[PDB]
Amino acid sequence: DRTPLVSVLLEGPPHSGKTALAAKIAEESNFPFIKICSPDKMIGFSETAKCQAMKKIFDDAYKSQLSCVVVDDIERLLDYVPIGPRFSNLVLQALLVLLKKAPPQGR
Amino acid sequence: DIKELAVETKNFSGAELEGLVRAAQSTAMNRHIKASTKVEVDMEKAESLQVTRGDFLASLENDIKPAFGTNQEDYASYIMNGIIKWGDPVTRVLDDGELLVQQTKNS
Ligand SMILES: Nc1ncnc2c1ncn2[C@@H]1O[C@H](COP(=O)(O)OP(=O)(O)OP(=O)(O)O)[C@@H](O)[C@H]1O
Repeated sequence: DRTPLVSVLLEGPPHSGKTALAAKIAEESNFPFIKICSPDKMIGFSETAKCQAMKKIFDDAYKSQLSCVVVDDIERLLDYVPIGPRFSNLVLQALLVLLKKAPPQGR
Repeated sequence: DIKELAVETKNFSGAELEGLVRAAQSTAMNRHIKASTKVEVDMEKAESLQVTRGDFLASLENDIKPAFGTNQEDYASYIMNGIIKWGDPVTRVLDDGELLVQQTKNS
């Protein structure tokens, strides 16, 4: 109860099995509300659209008692590429802000 | 106590102030009329109906909320686990803040 919010990062080299392990660990929680976002379902969108989608996904979690959410392939959410480097700052700030907001009381 | 209630209520329109009273009356009334399978008053034996401050507090907490907005939520959400005293720097900072408040108060 002291810590209504908890975070965690899974890390490893490519082709390790991160996505599947995340999905399995999420499934074995038996929580009421579970959701699995991914770049695959917003491909070709603009930044504003991605921010809107992330907003809508997180908003739902605030309307339950206890919930778990998955964010896979973060490096794709924001369009990273070695040359440059070049990326989207807006989505990065959205993520950074969202990761330190606790949900409503008793959730 | 009327003065205490007036102090508690701020940014309240007259309609809100009187709706608060109506809600308090409503809860006191419900106290002595209860039935689920059927409907039945308390045998008309609640002729000593008295309204306590607790009714008003419960209403003010759950029934009537000002439209202009408040600041309780931010206070409760920001100071979560309170403030403890682990070292002098806390006292020093609090004192300095009080000094600056006095400065701006009387400059
Ligand atoms: N013990 C295991 N650990 C990991 N993956 C496993 C295991 N057993 C079976 N698999 C299979 O390995 C594959 C995992 O590949 P997956 O794409 O999830 O990994 P990834 O490292 O997250 O990939 P990507 O780099 O493409 O994001 C799936 O087919 C899963 O069924």
